[PDB]
Amino acid sequence: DDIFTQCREGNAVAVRLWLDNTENDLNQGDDHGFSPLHWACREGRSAVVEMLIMRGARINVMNRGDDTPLHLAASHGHRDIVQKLLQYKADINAVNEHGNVPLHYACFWGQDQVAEDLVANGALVSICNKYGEMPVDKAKAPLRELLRERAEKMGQNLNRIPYKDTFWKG
Amino acid sequence: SENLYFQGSASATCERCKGGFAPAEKIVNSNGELYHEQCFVCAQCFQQFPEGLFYEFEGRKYCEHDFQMLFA
Ligand SMILES: [Zn+2]
Ligand SMILES: [Zn+2]
Repeated sequence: DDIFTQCREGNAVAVRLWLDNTENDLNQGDDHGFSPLHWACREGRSAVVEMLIMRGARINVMNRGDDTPLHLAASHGHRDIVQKLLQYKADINAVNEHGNVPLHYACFWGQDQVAEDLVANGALVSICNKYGEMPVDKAKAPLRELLRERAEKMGQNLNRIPYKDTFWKG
Repeated sequence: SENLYFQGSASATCERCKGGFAPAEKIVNSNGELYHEQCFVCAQCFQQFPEGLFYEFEGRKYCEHDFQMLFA
């Protein structure tokens, strides 16, 4: 019945009472680094997501696989939560241990409206993960083509961008 | 799991993405479920499972590495 379970389940009164004790650390991750905010986002618990954000939860926290809350909301198709996270300055191109961004997961799982919203907010379609796969190329064809069209008309360049980060080339 | 070359029902769909198959398409049968090759992959890294070994969490399939990182 810890805070992580309450967030997964969307037990708003319990979460609110837990947060009322300022000795509790609302950013602290569980055994695999999932914060309260990660769980509420993953499971679609909109009211709890909002409560966490407005009480000061850090938006770009990372779990043990370097997923952010936005990766999880996108992956699980929670459209309103995606929008709330972006409003509160979530990094739309955040990068997990595999080089995947939130759009990779929205595409892979056919969360079409989330994927479209992400591109409408500027999410890059051409950025390869660590294994050379661009996010839109995880989608089925109708979505895949549509997102490239939407991105072009929003002024993106479609040139493939091989993966790089500060540690990639020693 | 086993690789097959599809010649089945028009109604047949991939267990993961719900899309259909082409005649002669190389697919995967895992425990009676059919998958596209690009769909019988880890939900976290999108790669093939080493030695075909996967671990489920809430109806998604993960490789050992990602299962151990996130859910074990
Ligand atoms: Zn499929
Ligand atoms: Zn994996």
